[PDB]
Amino acid sequence: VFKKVLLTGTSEESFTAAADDAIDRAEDTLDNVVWAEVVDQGVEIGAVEERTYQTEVQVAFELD
Amino acid sequence: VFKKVLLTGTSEESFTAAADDAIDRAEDTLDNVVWAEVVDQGVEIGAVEERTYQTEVQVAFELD
Amino acid sequence: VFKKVLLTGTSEESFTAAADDAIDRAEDTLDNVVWAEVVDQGVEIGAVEERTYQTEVQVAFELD
Amino acid sequence: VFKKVLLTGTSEESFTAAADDAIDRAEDTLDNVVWAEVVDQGVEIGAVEERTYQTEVQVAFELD
Amino acid sequence: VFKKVLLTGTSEESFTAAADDAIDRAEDTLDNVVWAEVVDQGVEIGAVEERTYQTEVQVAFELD
Amino acid sequence: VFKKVLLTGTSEESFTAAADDAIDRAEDTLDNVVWAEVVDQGVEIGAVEERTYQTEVQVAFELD
Amino acid sequence: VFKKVLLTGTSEESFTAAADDAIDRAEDTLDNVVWAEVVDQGVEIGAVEERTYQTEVQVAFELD
Amino acid sequence: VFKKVLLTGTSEESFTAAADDAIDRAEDTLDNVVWAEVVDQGVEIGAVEERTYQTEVQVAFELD
Amino acid sequence: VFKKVLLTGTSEESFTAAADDAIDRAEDTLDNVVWAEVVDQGVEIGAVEERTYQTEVQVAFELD
Amino acid sequence: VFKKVLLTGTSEESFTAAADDAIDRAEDTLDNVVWAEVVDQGVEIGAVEERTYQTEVQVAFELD
Amino acid sequence: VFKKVLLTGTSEESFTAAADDAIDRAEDTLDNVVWAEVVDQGVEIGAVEERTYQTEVQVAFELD
Amino acid sequence: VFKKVLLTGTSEESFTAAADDAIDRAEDTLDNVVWAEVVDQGVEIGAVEERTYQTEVQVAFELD
Ligand SMILES: Cc1cc2nc3c(=O)[nH]c(=O)nc-3n(C[C@H](O)[C@H](O)[C@H](O)CO)c2cc1C
Ligand SMILES: Cc1cc2nc3c(=O)[nH]c(=O)nc-3n(C[C@H](O)[C@H](O)[C@H](O)CO)c2cc1C
Ligand SMILES: Cc1cc2nc3c(=O)[nH]c(=O)nc-3n(C[C@H](O)[C@H](O)[C@H](O)CO)c2cc1C
Ligand SMILES: Cc1cc2nc3c(=O)[nH]c(=O)nc-3n(C[C@H](O)[C@H](O)[C@H](O)CO)c2cc1C
Ligand SMILES: Cc1cc2nc3c(=O)[nH]c(=O)nc-3n(C[C@H](O)[C@H](O)[C@H](O)CO)c2cc1C
Ligand SMILES: Cc1cc2nc3c(=O)[nH]c(=O)nc-3n(C[C@H](O)[C@H](O)[C@H](O)CO)c2cc1C
Ligand SMILES: Cc1cc2nc3c(=O)[nH]c(=O)nc-3n(C[C@H](O)[C@H](O)[C@H](O)CO)c2cc1C
Ligand SMILES: Cc1cc2nc3c(=O)[nH]c(=O)nc-3n(C[C@H](O)[C@H](O)[C@H](O)CO)c2cc1C
Ligand SMILES: Cc1cc2nc3c(=O)[nH]c(=O)nc-3n(C[C@H](O)[C@H](O)[C@H](O)CO)c2cc1C
Ligand SMILES: Cc1cc2nc3c(=O)[nH]c(=O)nc-3n(C[C@H](O)[C@H](O)[C@H](O)CO)c2cc1C
Ligand SMILES: Cc1cc2nc3c(=O)[nH]c(=O)nc-3n(C[C@H](O)[C@H](O)[C@H](O)CO)c2cc1C
Ligand SMILES: Cc1cc2nc3c(=O)[nH]c(=O)nc-3n(C[C@H](O)[C@H](O)[C@H](O)CO)c2cc1C
Ligand SMILES: [Cl-]
Ligand SMILES: [Cl-]
Ligand SMILES: [Cl-]
Ligand SMILES: [Cl-]
Ligand SMILES: [Mg+2]
Ligand SMILES: [Mg+2]
Ligand SMILES: [Mg+2]
Ligand SMILES: [Mg+2]
Ligand SMILES: [Mg+2]
Ligand SMILES: [Mg+2]
Ligand SMILES: [Mg+2]
Ligand SMILES: [Mg+2]
Ligand SMILES: [Mg+2]
Ligand SMILES: [Mg+2]
Ligand SMILES: [Mg+2]
Ligand SMILES: [Mg+2]
Ligand SMILES: [Mg+2]
Ligand SMILES: [Mg+2]
Ligand SMILES: [Mg+2]
Ligand SMILES: [Mg+2]
Ligand SMILES: [Mg+2]
Ligand SMILES: [Mg+2]
Ligand SMILES: [Mg+2]
Ligand SMILES: [Mg+2]
Ligand SMILES: [Mg+2]
Ligand SMILES: [Mg+2]
Ligand SMILES: [Mg+2]
Ligand SMILES: [Mg+2]
Ligand code: NA
Ligand code: NA
Ligand code: NA
Ligand code: NA
Repeated sequence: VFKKVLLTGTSEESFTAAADDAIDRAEDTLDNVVWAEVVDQGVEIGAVEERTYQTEVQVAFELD
Repeated sequence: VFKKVLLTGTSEESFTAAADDAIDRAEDTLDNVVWAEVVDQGVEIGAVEERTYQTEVQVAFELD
Repeated sequence: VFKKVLLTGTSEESFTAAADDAIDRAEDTLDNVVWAEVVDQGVEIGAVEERTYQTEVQVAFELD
Repeated sequence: VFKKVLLTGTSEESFTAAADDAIDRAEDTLDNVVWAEVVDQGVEIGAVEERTYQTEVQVAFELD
Repeated sequence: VFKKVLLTGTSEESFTAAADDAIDRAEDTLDNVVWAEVVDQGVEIGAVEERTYQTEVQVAFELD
Repeated sequence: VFKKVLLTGTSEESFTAAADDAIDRAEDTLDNVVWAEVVDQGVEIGAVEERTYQTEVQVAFELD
Repeated sequence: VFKKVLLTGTSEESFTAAADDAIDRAEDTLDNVVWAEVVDQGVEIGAVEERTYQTEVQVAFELD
Repeated sequence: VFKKVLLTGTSEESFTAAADDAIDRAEDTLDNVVWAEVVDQGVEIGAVEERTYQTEVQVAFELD
Repeated sequence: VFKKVLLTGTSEESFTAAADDAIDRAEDTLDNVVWAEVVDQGVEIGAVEERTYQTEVQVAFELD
Repeated sequence: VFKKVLLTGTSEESFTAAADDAIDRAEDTLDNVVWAEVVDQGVEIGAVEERTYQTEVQVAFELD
Repeated sequence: VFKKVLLTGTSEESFTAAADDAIDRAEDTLDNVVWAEVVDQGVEIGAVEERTYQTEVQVAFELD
Repeated sequence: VFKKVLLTGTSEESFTAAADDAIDRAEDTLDNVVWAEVVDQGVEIGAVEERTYQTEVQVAFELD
């Protein structure tokens, strides 16, 4: 059985790096992280000093 | 990093109050609840005494 | 077996009341109305005296 | 010909009132506003004192 | 309030049995599992000895 | 001209058998049933003794 | 209250004429037909002598 | 950079002519109109003397 | 078994004729073309002398 | 690089067996078939002696 | 009230840089640009010397 | 007439480079490659030494 958690990563550099940010967090806390699916991308502009790229991913991990 | 939990709130009054019901529950258990996105709405009719409005939300919270 | 009918309710007050308007009509004519799923919402503005909220629902009823 | 503008209204009270907030703004600036279609709903939680309901609408107006 | 978890069940027999595999896991760990909604189906072919059917479900459970 | 009715079939055995349950009902009441399209699948768990698979279909029939 | 019926019209000439074919049928049988929304288009090729254009519409009519 | 405007064209003749009606309007007011994408089609029936076909398009134009 | 190919037909006349253009091409090269499903429509404007209607279809053909 | 082909399998028994029918065909003709994603399911009723279940899959295979 | 404009940015380098190109244009002409949502990505290949990445964004700005 | 092939490119560097990987393959084998549309993005994590970014594209090429 796989389970997915819905995470939004952020980066001041790129959408790829924002996806990595989410996956990094998942790997900090979860065992057996196997894949991620991108479900949304966006950019935070008018509440931050530097534009912040965001990539939202379903991160899948194998249970047990 | 943000994480989302997929919650269905209920209310005998309105779709807005049903969204609040879910958000209330998220705030009981989670720190740093930041926003919610409505993903579905519905009404339970033939198993309840009063119609029950339901609003399903992705509730986003900031990790750490 | 459940069957759904696709109804648009209207209200001069709210999207919740517009959903109720559709469900009310379904219950006038159908037995065993069990639930409704919201599939669209809108507002009629420039053909009415008062703005009219509309909520379109699939209203499910149990056959037999 | 109709044209649509994509507006997000806000309210501290309800999703209906948030839709009205967008439509109100459209009517301030545009002639011949005819209808609105709801395309998203959400709630701002962790940057505001009171939860703020948001309803995003395509607001249609007749050209000429 | 209902909460949903996004689980992918697997089976070497059928899509139905794969849905059951996910639901079985949810019932092992959660109280008050009430329904599941199928959100994706697929088949693993070229990393397994036998084709493996997969059914991804949102499994809903009642909180409290 | 074809018309479609939106039916949810149920089965304690499989998603295929649940689709058949809906189609069976359509054929009881309608002439010239020609095809069905699956539009949703789900499982009822916590209100039934045995898990109940559900398959929702648009069932198309030829008018006249 | 509006209700919609899901009809597929056909024509050997065009997608517009196929939409009209469905609407024509709705007007034969229903009072107060108000609008139609196109939801699918297709072409039947290898079971007919002439290609047959099909347009599927939700046809809305006002109840009462 | 391209920008899109969301326009609904109308015609008493066809969906193609309705798309042209929107594009015609865009070309009256905008420079560098490059393409259009159809996003919806419909038919106005019970407020007009003749059925009116509607085609909604995103009309893209090049900025600068 | 059916297979589909994803083709975009073009026409200076209509969306119907653009669908036919794709189907014509499929029939030139494939045996047992059975149906087509429209998946997108658009108009090329600012790289052509005459507006060019486009209809993208999945064209289904029976294998063997 | 992976490539996908869009195949509809058929079976007089089940949606699972219909998916297998498509995958079987892909494996007859292609090397390195790795997975399939279900994209549609349906049932042929009024042109066949026995109901025929259909499962449409994107079948992915590794190039080279 | 927020309003969104639908812009396609381009870059010969990356999808991130293409999103920035659109946002840059929005900030040239609009006050109070707050966020962007990615709605499509693509690549222009056979009309340009170098591949051109494109990212289409809804760019949101606060009115007043 | 344009035809599209559905390709998934991979890269250990970025989603942009993964799109290029698919397009590169298309250009190796096909004449008149004109554009690509991104339809999915993902990351392979727990079967590879380095995370592998994937971008799935419909790659369009002009026939004849
Ligand atoms: C992808 C994305 C979507 C957003 N959507 C909204 C929104 O719908 N409403 C909102 O108030 N702020 C939204 N924001 C945040 C906004 O830019 C700003 O930080 C808030 O307005 C602060 O209250 C969004 C930010 C991002 C990156
Ligand atoms: C939005 C919504 C969707 C529902 N969908 C289903 C369904 O697909 N099948 C079902 O058995 N009950 C469904 N129900 C519950 C139904 O109204 C009733 O309580 C059940 O039939 C009890 O078994 C739904 C209820 C709501 C509020
Ligand atoms: C949600 C909604 C969508 C509508 N869409 C359309 C449309 O696409 N075309 C149209 O002519 N009128 C539309 N109308 C009706 C419009 O406001 C007006 O009453 C008509 O233009 C009368 O011919 C719509 C009304 C609502 C509430
Ligand atoms: C519907 C909605 C969606 C939002 N989405 C995002 C988002 O994707 N990323 C984000 O940083 N903030 C988002 N926000 C704003 C968030 O709540 C907070 O104000 C920001 O994090 C401030 O930077 C959203 C707010 C709303 C109401
Ligand atoms: C429904 C489904 C979707 C899949 N999608 C992908 C994918 O997008 N990329 C991938 O590398 N592997 C995918 N795989 C796994 C693939 O079959 C194989 O196990 C991997 O390529 C191993 O690295 C998928 C498997 C299934 C069952
Ligand atoms: C596919 C499916 C979806 C359902 N969705 C809901 C729902 O959204 N809300 C709800 O109260 N019950 C729902 N139910 C019914 C639920 O399992 C239980 O019978 C009800 O909670 C009884 O009130 C659903 C059942 C099925 C099979
Ligand atoms: C838009 C459209 C979709 C169709 N889809 C299917 C299908 O999924 N399976 C099928 O057997 N026939 C389908 N047909 C019918 C097909 O062309 C042929 O008449 C049947 O194969 C006869 O059994 C479709 C026809 C049209 C016009
Ligand atoms: C595509 C389309 C969609 C429409 N949707 C609606 C609607 O949702 N509600 C409505 O009141 N009128 C709608 N109308 C207008 C309707 O036919 C009639 O003109 C209005 O009811 C006048 O108030 C629509 C018209 C078209 C062409
Ligand atoms: C339906 C449709 C969609 C198009 N989308 C794009 C696009 O996203 N980007 C683009 O550069 N050109 C696009 N074009 C082509 C555009 O009109 C023009 O020919 C190109 O800009 C040439 O580089 C599109 C054309 C059509 C018909
Ligand atoms: C999933 C599915 C979808 C279909 N859709 C259509 C359709 O849209 N139009 C049609 O004429 N036949 C359709 N058919 C075929 C239909 O049942 C019958 O064989 C044809 O009407 C023969 O011309 C479909 C069959 C299946 C299995
Ligand atoms: C994302 C994207 C989508 C496009 N879609 C189309 C299309 O549907 N039809 C078309 O003629 N050109 C399209 N083009 C443009 C195409 O590559 C080429 O420039 C045109 O064919 C010039 O007429 C597209 C370009 C891009 C980047
Ligand atoms: C975007 C993406 C989606 C995937 N989906 C699945 C899946 O649904 N099931 C699966 O078994 N593996 C999937 N995989 C592959 C998975 O990470 C691992 O390689 C396989 O589990 C090997 O059997 C996917 C990989 C990617 C990159
Ligand atoms: Cl989710
Ligand atoms: Cl329907
Ligand atoms: Cl495809
Ligand atoms: Cl838009
Ligand atoms: Mg930096
Ligand atoms: Mg988002
Ligand atoms: Mg009360
Ligand atoms: Mg739901
Ligand atoms: Mg009042
Ligand atoms: Mg509507
Ligand atoms: Mg207040
Ligand atoms: Mg939104
Ligand atoms: Mg076995
Ligand atoms: Mg999946
Ligand atoms: Mg049994
Ligand atoms: Mg359902
Ligand atoms: Mg003729
Ligand atoms: Mg169809
Ligand atoms: Mg005329
Ligand atoms: Mg519309
Ligand atoms: Mg001509
Ligand atoms: Mg397209
Ligand atoms: Mg048999
Ligand atoms: Mg299909
Ligand atoms: Mg360069
Ligand atoms: Mg695009
Ligand atoms: Mg490297
Ligand atoms: Mg994918
Ligand atoms: Na989730
Ligand atoms: Na219906
Ligand atoms: Na817009
Ligand atoms: Na394809």
